Amino acid sequence: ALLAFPQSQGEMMELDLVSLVLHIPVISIVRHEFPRESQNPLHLQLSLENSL
Amino acid sequence: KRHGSWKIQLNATSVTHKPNAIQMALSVCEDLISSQVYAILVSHPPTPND
Repeated sequence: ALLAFPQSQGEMMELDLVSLVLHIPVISIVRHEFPRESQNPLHLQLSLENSL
Repeated sequence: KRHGSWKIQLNATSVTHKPNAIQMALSVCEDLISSQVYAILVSHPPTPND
């Protein structure tokens, strides 16, 4: 499993690409839920602060 | 040319479709977003169903 704390869209895209290429589970925790239309199930985004 | 707007300038940018989904996102982000363009047209792929 991969743990990350991305802060920008580019970091999230790089993490998703790395997870897809390496075929491994990757989870990144962000302060806010960044919208993403990617259908890749190997990349997970964790919203530390959920919607009010 | 047919519009009477003076403060609005029309610029045309052409971006070919990369034949790979892995590199499609990078090409789209490097060119389309970097140009600060308004709206993006989606075109059908050459394949009948993709």
